[PDB]
Amino acid sequence: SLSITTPEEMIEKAKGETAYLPCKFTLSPEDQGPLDIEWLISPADNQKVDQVIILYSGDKIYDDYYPDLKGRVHFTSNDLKSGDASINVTNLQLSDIGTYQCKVKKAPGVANKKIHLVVL
Amino acid sequence: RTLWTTPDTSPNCTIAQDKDSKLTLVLTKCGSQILANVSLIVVAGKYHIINNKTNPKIKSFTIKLLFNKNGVLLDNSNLGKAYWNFRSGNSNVSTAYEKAIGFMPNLVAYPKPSNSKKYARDIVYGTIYLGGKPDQPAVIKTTFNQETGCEYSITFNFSWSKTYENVEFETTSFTFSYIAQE
Ligand SMILES: CC(=O)N[C@H]1[C@H]([C@H](O)[C@H](O)CO)O[C@@](O)(C(=O)O)C[C@@H]1O
Ligand SMILES: [Ca+2]
Repeated sequence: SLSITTPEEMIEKAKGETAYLPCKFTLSPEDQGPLDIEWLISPADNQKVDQVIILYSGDKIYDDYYPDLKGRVHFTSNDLKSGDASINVTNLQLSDIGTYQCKVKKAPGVANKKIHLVVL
Repeated sequence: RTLWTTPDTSPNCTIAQDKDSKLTLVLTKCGSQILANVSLIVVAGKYHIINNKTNPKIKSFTIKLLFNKNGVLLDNSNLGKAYWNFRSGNSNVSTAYEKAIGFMPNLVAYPKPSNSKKYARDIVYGTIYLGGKPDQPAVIKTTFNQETGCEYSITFNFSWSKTYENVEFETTSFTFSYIAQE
């Protein structure tokens, strides 16, 4: 079935640097639907629901979401549809620490990955 | 000379959580080729016990070794620095090395990603066996100089196709070589 490499991952990077958050996926032959990528963050406030970061949908990028990351998050691949939904986060702050989720869908295929990001 | 993790490392690798694995890696310099020997024991966390009946989508994970211009291992590598060093007996020399460019994967042989796709020759594939059982293959895919945020890199990807049920992820050993930077 549809799967993502290293579906739970811990990443550490230093303050001011750029984090590379990998989301490399493998499709199955049955996955003939439209490709849909969603990244989310779990806020440090545990009483707040997850927030959308960035989307790839209908071959377009939508990034007008989580304000703390606005302008700092981008898809890294020049060919995302070939299996690379990775993003980077520029100028890391200590407040960027948290759990990030990549959701890859191509109906009926679905997979998700969680990254625990630590900033030192 | 030999640059290594030692042959019986304490947990030295962080994949899903801190110190969840033991990567054994021995690099021995034979002039312009490095002779390499590798294995993995996962000791805790997501990848420790594989159960694809309960977790059908856990099929692949990656360990990255990132090096600076001096061949020094970077902090954000999955492999930890403390016991990655030149050998002394069955352990390491006491002081951290400052230079190991002669052990780095050659950048002309294996260039970083660019407008050019990396050729397949920048990869070596091997099959290892979980728990030493012949019916429990997994693939180790090793790529040279794939990664960003470093001068050099060695990436180890571990993957499998079979539906493993309660199989501990600890592998047989695999030997390969690569072209040295100098
Ligand atoms: C060491 C080795 O070569 N193992 C191979 C085995 C053995 O030949 C048989 O299990 C023994 O009967 O066969 C496979 O098809 C398997 O079981 O997945 C492929 C695997 O690579
Ligand atoms: Ca939470």
